[PDB]
Amino acid sequence: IVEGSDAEIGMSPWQVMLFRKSPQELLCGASLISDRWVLTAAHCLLYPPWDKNFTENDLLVRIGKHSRTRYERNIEKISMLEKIYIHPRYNWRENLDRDIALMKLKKPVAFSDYIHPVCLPDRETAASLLQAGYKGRVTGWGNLKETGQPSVLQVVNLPIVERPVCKDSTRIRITDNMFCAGYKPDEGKRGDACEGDSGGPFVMKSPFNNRWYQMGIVSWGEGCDRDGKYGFYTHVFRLKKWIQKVIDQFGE
Amino acid sequence: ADCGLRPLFEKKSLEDKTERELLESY
DNA sequence: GGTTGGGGTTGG
DNA sequence: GGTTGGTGTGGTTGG
Ligand SMILES: *[PH](O)(O)OCCCOc1cccc2c(OCCCOP(=O)(O)OCCCOc3cccc4c(O)cccc34)cccc12
Ligand SMILES: *[PH](O)(O)OCCCOc1cccc2c(OCCCOP(=O)(O)OCCCOc3cccc4c(O)cccc34)cccc12
Ligand SMILES: *C[C@@](*)(O)[C@H](CCCNC(N)=[NH2+])NC(=O)[C@@H]1CCCN1C(=O)[C@H](N)Cc1ccccc1
Ligand SMILES: *[C@@H]1O[C@H](CO)[C@@H](O[C@@H]2O[C@H](CO)[C@@H](O)[C@H](O)[C@H]2NC(C)=O)[C@H](O)[C@H]1NC(C)=O
Ligand SMILES: [K+]
Ligand SMILES: [K+]
Repeated sequence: IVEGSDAEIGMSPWQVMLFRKSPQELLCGASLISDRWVLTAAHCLLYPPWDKNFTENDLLVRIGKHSRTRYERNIEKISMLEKIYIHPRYNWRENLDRDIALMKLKKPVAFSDYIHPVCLPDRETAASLLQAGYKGRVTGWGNLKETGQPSVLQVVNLPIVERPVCKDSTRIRITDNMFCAGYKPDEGKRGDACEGDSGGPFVMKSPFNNRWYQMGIVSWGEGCDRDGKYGFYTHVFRLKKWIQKVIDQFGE
Repeated sequence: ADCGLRPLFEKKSLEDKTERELLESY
């Protein structure tokens, strides 16, 4: 996260670190959404152009962490993956459209002060909250500067941008399944998501019911924190019907 | 059910240092 | 067919 | 101590 700052303890209890087993390294962010379900970005698991193709067998999720490296004793929980569910319409050739995946844990994680699931939005929530200028909050252990590696979870607050501006910003083709967010070049304040931050949630707090909703997923962006450049985020609601269908079918 | 509320913030009637900034942009 | 087999965990 | 114990130099882990 560029231009961020350290998370407060328990500030982002839904944050999930996606960790490959060997060589032991951080891959991506992710978010706890139930006690058995973690939501990430697809490209974290399957990006052929980078020869990236991971199996449930290959990875761990670490839940409730604050420090990037250290093993939090009596804080962090470590889950095993039972089933990756990459989106059937996920396009990795064109423009990372539908960059989303659902992971089911072998065993439910027990919630604590540090571990807690975020909410997913509905028509009303998405409708009243996804307007341009409205700010959300991006979290991760990714790169501080474009080339990073903080030793502690990072937070930045970024405003939703309107689709016209998103378009003119990149040569890459946009779909409706994406929103861009970030500061315009005259706006004096800056910040962005970066490499290592994918899968991580874009949350907003509701003024109605006082809850945190995951509206997005760090997906992509050319560079980190360039002027006139904006980070792009998977549109969590527009895929919610799939998220629900999946969980309804392979849960209960 | 329980989702969206933090054991160390919402549930203890405390806010984080920056969440106001989010609420002010509505 | 396709970034892929015969609506769908899924657009056209 | 800490977001957490306790001979364990570390440890599944820094300072
Ligand atoms: P959007 O606006 O892009 O939607 C465009 C519609 C394109 O839809 C299809 C394109 C290709 C194939 C199919 C389809 O294939 C099913 C498997 C083939 O089995 P079949 O028995 O259906 O094949 C019959 C062959 C005869 O060809 C046609 C049949 C019907 C209609 C047309 C047509 O209008 C033009 C040319 C040929 C045929 C299933 C569903 C949709 C599409
Ligand atoms: P970064 O660069 O800050 O870390 C470099 C290494 C620092 O190492 C330690 C710092 C603080 C604590 C400990 C440690 O704590 C566990 C023991 C708690 O106390 P005790 O019962 O073991 O001993 C009583 C107090 C001893 O105090 C000191 C001992 C040695 C040196 C100094 C000193 O130079 C200044 C003040 C006090 C003491 C365990 C291991 C390492 C560190
Ligand atoms: C995988 C994630 O860690 C990472 C997040 C991007 C952060 N950028 C900003 N500014 N928010 N995503 C990527 O690196 C993805 C994965 C594949 C390529 N990619 C990119 O973002 C490219 N830089 C741009 C791109 C290339 C191909 C298709 C879509 C976008
Ligand atoms: C990514 O890897 C998986 C498994 O390693 C590939 O899955 C196919 O199905 C089984 C796994 O049950 C494998 O043993 C086969 O080698 C794969 N078969 C096919 C259809 O070739 C999957 O195809 C890989 N994805 C890529 C490279 O796109
Ligand atoms: K088809
Ligand atoms: K210690």
